[PDB]
Parts: sequence; structure tokens; C-alpha cells
Amino acid sequence: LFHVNKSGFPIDSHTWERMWMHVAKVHPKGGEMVGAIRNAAFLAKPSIPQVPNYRLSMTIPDWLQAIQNYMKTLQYNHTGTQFFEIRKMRPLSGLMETAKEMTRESLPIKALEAVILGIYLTNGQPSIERFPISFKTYFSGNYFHHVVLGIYCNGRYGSLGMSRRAELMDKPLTFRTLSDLIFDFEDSYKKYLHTVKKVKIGLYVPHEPHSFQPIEWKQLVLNVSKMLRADIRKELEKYARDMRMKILK
Amino acid sequence: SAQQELKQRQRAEIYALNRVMTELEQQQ
Amino acid sequence: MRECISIHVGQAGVQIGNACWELYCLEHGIQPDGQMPDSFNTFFSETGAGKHVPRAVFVDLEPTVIDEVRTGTYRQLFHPEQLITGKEDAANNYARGHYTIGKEIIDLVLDRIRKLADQCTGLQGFLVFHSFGGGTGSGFTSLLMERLSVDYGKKSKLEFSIYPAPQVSTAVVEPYNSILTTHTTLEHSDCAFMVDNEAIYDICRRNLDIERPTYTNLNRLISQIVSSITASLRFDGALNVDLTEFQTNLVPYPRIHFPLATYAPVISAEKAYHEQLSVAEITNACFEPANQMVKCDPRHGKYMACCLLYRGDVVPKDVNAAIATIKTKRSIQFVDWCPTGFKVGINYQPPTVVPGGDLAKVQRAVCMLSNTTAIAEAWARLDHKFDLMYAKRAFVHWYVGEGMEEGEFSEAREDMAALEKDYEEVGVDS
Amino acid sequence: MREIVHIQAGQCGNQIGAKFWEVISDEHGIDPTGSYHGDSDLQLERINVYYNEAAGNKYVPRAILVDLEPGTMDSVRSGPFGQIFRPDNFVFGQSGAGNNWAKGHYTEGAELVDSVLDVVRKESESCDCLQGFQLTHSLGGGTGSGMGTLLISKIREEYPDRIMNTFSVVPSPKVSDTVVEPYNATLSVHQLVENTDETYCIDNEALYDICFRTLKLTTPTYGDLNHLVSATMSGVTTCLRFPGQLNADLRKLAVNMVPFPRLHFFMPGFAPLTSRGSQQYRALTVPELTQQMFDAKNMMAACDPRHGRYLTVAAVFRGRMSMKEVDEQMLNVQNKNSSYFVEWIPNNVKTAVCDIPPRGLKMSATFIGNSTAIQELFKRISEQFTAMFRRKAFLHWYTGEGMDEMEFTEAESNMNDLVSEYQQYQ
Ligand SMILES: Nc1nc2c(ncn2[C@@H]2O[C@H](COP(=O)(O)CP(=O)(O)OP(=O)(O)O)[C@@H](O)[C@H]2O)c(=O)[nH]1
Ligand SMILES: Nc1nc2c(ncn2[C@@H]2O[C@H](COP(=O)(O)OP(=O)(O)OP(=O)(O)O)[C@@H](O)[C@H]2O)c(=O)[nH]1
Ligand SMILES: [Mg+2]
Ligand SMILES: [Mg+2]
Repeated sequence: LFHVNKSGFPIDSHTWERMWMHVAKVHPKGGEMVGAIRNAAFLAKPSIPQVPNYRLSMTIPDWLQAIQNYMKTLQYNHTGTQFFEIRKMRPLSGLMETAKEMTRESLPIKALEAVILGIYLTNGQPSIERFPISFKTYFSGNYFHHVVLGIYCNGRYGSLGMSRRAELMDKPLTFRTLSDLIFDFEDSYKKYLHTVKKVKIGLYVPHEPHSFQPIEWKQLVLNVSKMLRADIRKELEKYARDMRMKILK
Repeated sequence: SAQQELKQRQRAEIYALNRVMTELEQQQ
Repeated sequence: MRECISIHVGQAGVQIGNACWELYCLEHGIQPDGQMPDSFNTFFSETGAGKHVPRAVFVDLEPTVIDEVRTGTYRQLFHPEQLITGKEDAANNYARGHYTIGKEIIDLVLDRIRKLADQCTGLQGFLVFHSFGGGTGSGFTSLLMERLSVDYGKKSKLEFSIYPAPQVSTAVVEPYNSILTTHTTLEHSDCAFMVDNEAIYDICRRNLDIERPTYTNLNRLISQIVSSITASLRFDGALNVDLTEFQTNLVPYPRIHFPLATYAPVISAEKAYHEQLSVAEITNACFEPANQMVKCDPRHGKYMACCLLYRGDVVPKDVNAAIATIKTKRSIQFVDWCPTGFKVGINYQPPTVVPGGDLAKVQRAVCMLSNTTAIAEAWARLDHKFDLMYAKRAFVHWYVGEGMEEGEFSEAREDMAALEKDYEEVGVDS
Repeated sequence: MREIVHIQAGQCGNQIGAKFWEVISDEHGIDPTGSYHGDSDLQLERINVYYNEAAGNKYVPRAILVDLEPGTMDSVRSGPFGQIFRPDNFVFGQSGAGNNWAKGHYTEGAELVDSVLDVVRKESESCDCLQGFQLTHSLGGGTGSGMGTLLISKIREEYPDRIMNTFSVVPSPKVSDTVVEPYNATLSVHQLVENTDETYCIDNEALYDICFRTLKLTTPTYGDLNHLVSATMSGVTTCLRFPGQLNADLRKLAVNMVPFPRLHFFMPGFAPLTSRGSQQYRALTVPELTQQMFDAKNMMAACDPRHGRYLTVAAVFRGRMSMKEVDEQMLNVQNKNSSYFVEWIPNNVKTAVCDIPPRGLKMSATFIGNSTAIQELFKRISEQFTAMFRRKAFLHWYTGEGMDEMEFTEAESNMNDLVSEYQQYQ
């Protein structure tokens, strides 16, 4: 499994050599390009993507699109080594500090820190409202998990996130219902012959950055595979109504 | 002084390496 | 043969000490003039003819509060030399209290400490009372604690401070004082018990049903907690816990010794009749978030170690039962590296109620101390305050004009960041 | 200990100071013969702040009186509570300044400055712990505007470590009884910025509006305005003399309210001000006092607080009152009016509470604000200055006293500098 940087910055010797051993092992050709990049005297300096700023004139779907293209520009991590250690139960303010230092450094990003970045970017807009979604799925005799960030601006459901695949990480605000969104995710997942087993939905995140409220991820959980989609849709629409009225607590 | 150059080198090499493995995943 | 001496600095410290010594004189039966009409030995010295002298040192750079005590109803209690006074206040300035105006008085107090600690045989520690926001309670406490730490290396010192509240405040330069005092409170003291005014205001408004409480009520509550802490030294019970025992039980690592206190049952004389107030009830009342005397929610943290000082009519089986029901609850989250996290202590003397105050004459009460990780919020907010002002260099010229150096402002901030980081990195799983 | 020296210059300063001494003496229970006929012991406890004991167990104010026209001393000694001052503290000139700044600072003001420094020095060694000085004067003149600045400059040379508290009355545009106000005003505030720690600007227009609209007076003479100013002055220095739940002397206010060294010009307030007819239709509670303090119509300087933010605020309450009431009131007052307060100062109110209210009330509160709206006044003065200085009107009189012309340009430059500095934080 992919390992996590924990020495702050810069990267310590142990994690450095561990990552290089990992990439040497997995890469079939292996040592040639690895050693070439190690002993490369000069390499092209990557540019710094500029953090976009909210503007009132331009519309909110284009805002979500803009954050999505910036995230795409940030070169999604497939090196197999996390660079910013995240804790689920940690209070929100620590995650805001993590998000702002991550934007300062602008390194490769995975799904969890991608949705944290999305929360950090969208925290400035009371009209926009966002929450997490998680899937636990089954394929090839092993279980895998994925996480994305849903949005409910202007009475419409949309999705942001990251993945090595293309269509599993970005949807627009064009969904009347949350059920249509999650079933679209299920169909895209089936397109790769991966079976979703369980689906989990949390809560709207508070709009105050400097707070200690933790992020909820398990407030709703279903076993999607066993049950027929009608009951799933009914329970999900009940839950969406319970959420947008702020009743759940 | 040299610390910032170290971060520069680190991000440059890791960016290039990530490009290489993205190409490999395209191969896969 | 078991003692501790009390130092009250600044207006807040002196005013809390007023209530504290009222309470202690009430508990042991000492008249206001110090004449009784051997459990008093912890706080009082007998000097022939039954005269009782508190082991207190009242200090303030400004003479008005000390003069108020000199003219008050306890003029005959303290002997006159203890009440030390300056000429002009620190004026909410750390640099005046520490460097400029503190130098002229510090020797005159230190020797007095050297006198008092030379009268006792066995001494357990010090009970310092101060406030973070003030210029006296910060700078003068810094100087005094530095001098004592270099003097008595291995005597525990217990600060009982008053941390600034998040929203309620009565000064413009509080963050600069608190951040500067964070260096002395760490690394010199042994157990600092933070307290807010907003939390106790809420407690008095809700539990006691008082719409217009003033500082006297807050001082009475804090006095009750301190008298509960220093109770196993004066009376006897099933389990006894002196200073060093609960110091070893609480402080896991040397650099995190900031517990937050609690008390129960706080109820008015009218609601007492409709209440049973058993051991289980009061034990459960300590853990709800609406009773913490620091404006922070303990539900967003974990308890490292806890200490439940019971007093009154209690027996250990009830305490074990209550601790069991607490451990069953999943809302109250403890830390994995502390499988047992309760230091129990029972005492036979019940609480005492001052006649002029407003608290029910209950039969048993518990004081709960918790070394929880939720305290960092109470710090974090204040750092933000500092960050908003120091960015513009606002008010810095007042501090640098009194000989203070500017780099200390950034050094204190990075020290506080290190403290918060260390406090957060523990409590992680495994 | 922590004593204060009080100095009065000009007719306006002398009259306001006479009213101030009458108010202070009444508050402490001092007879106009100087004897004591009070009731409590708190009155004697800190009487040395403003008084010196004398043989026969009487008390003499620690006050110095100066003018260049002996009529003002005659009126002051004749008037009520004029006998308490000892005669040797009065000093007078031969001929008044004639509203000439250069005359009261260079020509005839120098020939009398030595006596005032001598008596001030003699009074400053009649104590042990001196907190600071305080001076009442008017910027629109020659005897208060020039001699006053000369005096504070000399004293600040002598005692760099103390504080000064100038309660200056600024000239108003509409209520003007003089033709050469801008020249004197600018020439004085050139020197007030550097040699003073707290300047409380007062305007006659705002005072007249307070008497007409709030107190519903028909014919407000100068006595009523002087009474209001005296009430403010007595409110400022109350924590030095009486005990309270949260004390605050002069230096505490200075450090709380002066974020930067040059931004030390304040405009005070006062509450409760109620007419005789509307006495019984009010509850006299802390919310009422706080609402009346922050009212735009309650400011003592003719400026609109809505046209600018508050850097820092202070409020010295007076009476037996809860602290939760005060804290919640000065919290929600900031909550509702977030637009009127500066964002880069998290807390803008330095609240203090005393226990002994004024004689005829149960509760009072002296409001002192440091807003960016004060510079309005200065711009108006600058306009009038550049209206007259362009054509060199009335200017030969000042040059005839040995004053040079470039000083006017320098003072105008300082005026633009200070106004820009206040404009910056907005
Ligand atoms: N609130 C008050 N304002 C006053 C009072 N007297 C004057 N003022 C104002 O002061 C302004 C001028 O004050 P002064 O007469 O003292 C000028 P000064 O005497 O210092 O110079 P000389 O006349 O040359 O002696 C005048 O425009 C009035 O509007 C007063 O008694 N109370
Ligand atoms: N609980 C409680 N807090 C108080 C009391 N008096 C003052 N405070 C707190 O003290 C803080 C201000 O600091 P002070 O202690 O008054 O400063 P100081 O010790 O007098 O030192 P100086 O400023 O130099 O006079 C305020 O924020 C109050 O919350 C009191 O009687 N009880
Ligand atoms: Mg004080
Ligand atoms: Mg005159």
C-alpha cells in the first residue's frame, strides 16, 4: 500500500529511499530512468499554478469548473506516496492549515486531500454548500474505497473529486436529485466492471474555517448492492430532505 | 538559502517522475 | 508538617484571595480578627495567645486594592508586613511589570517569601494567583516565578490563572500579555489551572439562576475549587491525595500540565428540594459540556487523565459504579495509551457555604480535574487575536519603549505554536 | 501619590477650570472656604490627588492660573469657590495677547513664561509620585493657543517621562466670533502633536446642540457648556480617586487607546443627559446608558461618527452595577455596528467601572472614542487657512512680532500629514 510522509518538510532520508525503492521495484524497466532522473544535472522548473479568486460577475457552475481545472492542472498523484498526512478525526482548523500550506507548496494530490482542497477553496461562498461522499466497492477479489465532494448550489447537485480514471471524479451541477447523482456514479463504476457494495454520505460542512468541528462521514450508510434501487432512492431522497432542512443532528 | 533550492529540486524531480508514471499507466 | 504558601498578585489575584481567605477562615472556625473562639496548620500559623496568621503574601504595584484590603474587614487577620504595595500600576504593560516597575519591589517580596518558607518545617509547594491579561499579573508573575524556580528547584508551584475569554474582554492589549506570559507559565510552574469569566457567567446564569452576577460570585466559585483541591491536606478520608500524588497521576509528559477544573453540584437553594443529588448524578454532571469553566467544548477532544476529588457523604462503591457507567458511555472518549484514567479521592468534610453567598447547603460534592486535549481551542483563538494585531505592529511602541526587545514577541508566538503542536501530536491513536 | 498638576490658560480655560474645580470640590465634600464637611472616608482617602493639605486642616487646590489680561483673575477670585486658590499661584500679564499667536509665544509670552515654570516647578517638588499634567485652553486665540503650547513644550523638555492631558477647545466654523481662528489653530496644533499624550477635542457647536436638543434648554449660557465639559473632565480621572471593580488610571487609557504614537486625539461623551420634563419616562439601566453613549447626537465634537470607524473606545462607568451587563452590552454594541469598528483590532472597548457615582445620580458613564472621523474638523480648518493664507490676509500682524512666513507653510504641511495619517486607516 502507498505510504505517507510524516516528517513535515523536507522529506527525510528514510521515506526518500523507501519511495525510490518502491518506484524502482514497480517500474518494469526500473533503474534506467530512475538513475537518469536522480543524476540529472538540470531539469525544467515546474510553473506555479495560481490560486483562482472568486469574482461576482462570473457564474457558480463556472466556478466549480474552474476549481476542477486547477485541480486537474495540479497533476494528480500516482507516485504511490502521500505527501501530506491527514487525520479524519482531526478538528477542522488543522485541516485548513494543511490545505493552505498544501496550496503554498502545490505538490501532487490524491482523492482525500483533493476533497479537502475543494472544501478549502469553496469555504468562501455561503451560497455554495458542500459535503462528502464515500464508496466501498469490490473488484477482482479485493475491496477498494473512494471519496468525493458533492455540492448543492442553486438547488442542483454536482460533484468534484479526483481519481486515476477520468469520469469518476467530476460532474456538473445538472442533477435534480441526489439519487440520480449516486446512480450515475454507480453506472460509471459498473463501466469499469467494479461492483459497489456500500455507500456512505456525511453532512454539510460548516462555513466557519477556524472551528474545531470534525468532519462526519458515516451519518448515513447503506449496502447498495444487496437492496433494489427503488428503496435506495426512497431512503436517499428522505435523507436529502432531512439534510437540506438541517434537521439531522 | 540552499533549503529553497532543495525544495525546488524535490518538486522538479517528483513532477517529472509523476509524468513518467502517468505515461506508464497510459501504457497499462 | 504539610504546607503551602499563597501569593496573590494584581487586582484579580487579590480579589480572589479575599474570597479564598474568607472561605478558609469560615471552614476552620477562625474569626475575622484571627482569634479562634490541628487541621488549620496547612494555611495558618499560631503565634501564641491563639492569634492565627495566614501564610499569604499580598502584592500589587498599585496601592488601591491592597489599601482596600487594609481598610476592609480583615485588617486584623493578616499582619501588616505581608501586604506589599508599589507606587504606580503596570498599566496593562508587560514590560513595566517585568522590567521597569517590577525591579524596585521584587527583592522586597522575595525576602518575605524567604521569611515565610523559613517558618515552616515541611513545605509542599506554592499557590500563586494571577491573571494573564494584566500587566502586573503577567510581568510580575514572570519575574517572581523565575526567581523562585532558580531559588527552590524542586518545590511544586500551582498557578490559578484567569485566561481571557473568546468574546467577552475588558482590554485591548490582552493577547500581547497572554502570549508573553505563556513562556513563564510553561517551564517554571507545575500545574496551571486556566479559568474564564464567560464560562462562569454562563454557569451562574443557568445553574444558579442569577441574571446579574458580579465578580464576587466568580471569586466564590473559584475559591470553592481551590478549597476542594487543598482538602486532603487538612482533613482525612478513605483516600488521600496530596500535591505530588495527583501531579504524578495527571501530568503524562513533562511539558503538558494544563488541566481544566470543574465543580458539582452548583444549584440554587430553591431547586435543591426537587433534586436528589446522589453520587451518580453529581458524577455525571461533571462531564457534561455545560459545566466546564473554560469556554471550550470537551466533546471535540479526548481525556488523557482525570481526577475526581469527592468530599462529603460518599463511599467508594458508589464511586466505582459511577466510573463504570462513565466508561460505558461512548460520547466520553478517552485515549488508548491510558487504559485506566481515574484518580479517585474521598474526603469526609462536606462543602462549606459562605453566609452572604448563594449556594445550596448540599451534603456531597465532587471536583473534577481533566487533562483533556480540548484546551487547545482556548489557546488557538487567542493566537488568532495576536496574529491580527502584531501584523500591523499595533501598540508595540508602548512595549519597546520600556526597554523590551521586539524579537521576544515572535519568540513567544513560536513557543506557543510549539506548545499547541506538542499538545496535539499526543492523543493520536496507538 | 499619582498627583496631577492642573494649569489654566486663557479666558475659556480659566472659566472651564473654575467650573471643574467647583465640580471636583462638590464631589469630595469641600467647603468653598477650603474646609472639609463631607461624610464618607473614601473622600479623604485620595484627596491628595488634586489637593494639598495646609495648616488648620484645610485643603488648597493644586492649580496654576495664567493669562495676559488681569481681568480674568479678578473674575475668578470674585466668583464662587475662587478663594480656595492661594494668591501666589495667580500670575498675570500687563496687556492681553490681542488674539495674536506670535505675541503670546514670542514677544510678551516669553517675558512671563519664567514665572509659570517657576511655580509649576515649585508645585512639582511638593509631591512624591507625580503622574502627569493637564491643561485647559483654546486653540482659537493668542493667549491660550500660543502660551499654552510654549508651556507644554517647556514642561515636556523638563519631564519627558510623565504624561500631559490637554482638554483643548477647538474652533468651530459656524459658531465663530473671531476672524483669525485658522492661523492660530494651525500654529498650535503644529506643536500639540509632538508634546502631548492625550488631547480631548471639544467643540462649541456640538455642546450647543446637546443643550438645545437633549437638555431642552431655552437660553444656554456658557455656564451650562462649562458644566458639561467639567462633568467629562471629572469622569476621566475618577479611577485615581475612588475604588472600583476594574480600575483604570491615565496611563492604562493611554496604552489601551494609542495604537500608534501620533494618533492620540479623542472626542468624549457623557450619559445620562436628560431634560427636566423627561425625567420620569426613563428606567436608568445600563442598556440605556450604553445606547445614549454611542448615539451620534451625544458626541462633544462636531463630527459625524458614521463617517468613519473607531480605532479604540473606552467607557468609564460609575455606580454599583453588574459586570455581566457591561460585558454583554459592549459586546453586542460591537456586533451590531461591525461596519463602524476596525477589523484589525479584535477588541475595541476598554471598559472600566468605579463604585462612587456623581452626587445627583445613580449611574453615569464617560465615553471616550478614538475614531478616524475626527480629521473632518482639521480639514475644515485647513480649508479656512488656505482661504486666508493665499491672499496673505491679516498676516502682517504676525510678521511684525518677529515671526517668519515659512512657519505657516510648515504648519500647513503638518496638518496635511496628520490628516493623511488618520485617513490611512479607513
Ligand atoms: N465652552 C466655552 N467656550 C468658550 C468660552 N469662552 C470662549 N469660548 C470660546 O473661546 C474662544 C476664544 O477663547 P479666548 O477668549 O480664551 C482666546 P484667549 O483669551 O486665550 O486670547 P486673548 O483674548 O488674547 O487673551 C471664543 O471664540 C469662544 O467661542 C467659555 O467660557 N466656554
Ligand atoms: N474572575 C475575576 N477576574 C477579574 C477580576 N478582576 C479583574 N479580572 C480580570 O483581570 C483582567 C485584567 O487584568 P488585571 O488582573 O485587572 O490586571 P492587574 O492584575 O490589575 O495588573 P495592572 O493592569 O497593572 O493593574 C480582566 O480581563 C478581568 O477578566 C475579578 O475580580 N475576578
Ligand atoms: Mg490593577
Ligand atoms: Mg483673552
